[PDB]
Amino acid sequence: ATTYNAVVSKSSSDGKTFKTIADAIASAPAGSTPFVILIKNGVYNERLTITRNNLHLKGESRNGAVIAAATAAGTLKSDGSKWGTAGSSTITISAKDFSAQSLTIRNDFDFPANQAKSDSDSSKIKDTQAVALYVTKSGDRAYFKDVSLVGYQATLYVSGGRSFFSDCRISGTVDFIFGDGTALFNNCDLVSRYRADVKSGNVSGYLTAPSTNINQKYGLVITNSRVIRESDSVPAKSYGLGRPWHPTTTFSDGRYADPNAIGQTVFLNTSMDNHIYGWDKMSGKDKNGNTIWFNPEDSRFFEYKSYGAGATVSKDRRQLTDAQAAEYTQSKVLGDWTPTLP
Ligand SMILES: COC(=O)[C@H]1O[C@H](O[C@@H]2[C@H](O)[C@@H](O)[C@H](O[C@@H]3[C@H](O)[C@@H](O)[C@@H](O[C@@H]4[C@H](O)[C@@H](O)[C@@H](O[C@@H]5[C@H](O)[C@@H](O)[C@@H](O[C@@H]6[C@H](O)[C@@H](O)[C@@H](O)O[C@@H]6C(=O)OC)O[C@@H]5C(=O)O)O[C@@H]4C(=O)O)O[C@@H]3C(=O)O)O[C@@H]2C(=O)O)[C@H](O)[C@@H](O)[C@H]1O
Repeated sequence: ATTYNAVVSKSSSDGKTFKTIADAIASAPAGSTPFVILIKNGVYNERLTITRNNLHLKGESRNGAVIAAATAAGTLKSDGSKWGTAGSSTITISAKDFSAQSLTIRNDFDFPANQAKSDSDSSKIKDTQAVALYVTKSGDRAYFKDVSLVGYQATLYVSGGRSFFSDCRISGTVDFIFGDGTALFNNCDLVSRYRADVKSGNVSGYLTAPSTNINQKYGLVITNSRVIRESDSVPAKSYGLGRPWHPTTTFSDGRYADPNAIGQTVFLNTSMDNHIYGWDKMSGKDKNGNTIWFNPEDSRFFEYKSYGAGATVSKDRRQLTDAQAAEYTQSKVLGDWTPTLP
């Protein structure tokens, strides 16, 4: 028995429906009773911020129900200020017990077109992060099933509590799954995209950039998934599995890269094509303003039973034991939360 509180559609011949997703979400009564919105096929050019608990979106199909907007971190607002990375997100989840099912969420910032612009072009953006989906510090228990997330740099920003991604597609280039959240991915395709602007022999991107606090048990956990190249033009050994993001953070003694953001990315039973070379380092600014490098060997970067041509076992790619792997079950990673759909 499944019923919808609101329906969104492009058609006026459809009937008693909302024309925008934002209107349907806003129509929800104040409170925390479940509110479920059906979104009929179409491309909805909208930016959304979810602040109501227990809100659920269901698209007609992943292929055909699309929420999309184009915003880069370096895109300017009316007051002349930049949106910033967090501010660039197409969808922002700042509530508990959110779910989205059978829909695509895109940031349509045309990264390749931007990079192709002449260096003297004033419209060429340097701050090229363009987030599709952002789960904030206020988000916990966010569930995404049969969802496609589209972007280049910084596609998925997972902060705050626990999120679960199931039967998913996520595409991107540089740090396309990043943040300090507990984010579990099961049976998703992680799609590394072609970079026309990267020279032969240089790195095209990094799947993950975790900023997991050292005291937090789980960061980014990827299980039973596929790490795939977008095309045969994506070179061998062009993508890192992860690099350690130590976010610029305001402390009592200044603003600098967080020393305690010692990120975790763990891959279990995941296929990898040969575009994967292994893990990588990442730079930030220290308390004195100097460049500081954070190394993968000092980070919580692990694999368990990877397979496919990108799945090499060396001293630079630490492996879990069977006993250690058992600590990364859904039950342990998500704790007392069982992700459920309405
Ligand atoms: C607690 O107090 C309150 O109650 C306040 O609440 C409100 O505030 C909001 C918000 O809720 C709050 O969290 C926040 O704060 C600051 C900051 O203002 C904000 O800009 C944001 O920053 C993120 C990130 O945390 C930063 O580290 C930094 O990250 C950059 C870069 O943007 C990011 O993409 C990445 O880039 C790497 C690499 O470094 C780069 O070279 C390139 O290669 O790309 C890489 C990549 O793509 O990786 C993903 O890392 C960079 C870095 O410097 O490390 O900027 C980010 C951004 O711009 O979004 O979050 C900060 C935080 O620490 O929380 O403040 C806001 C606000 O005030 O607007 C109320 O509004 C307020 O009044 C209070 O009441």
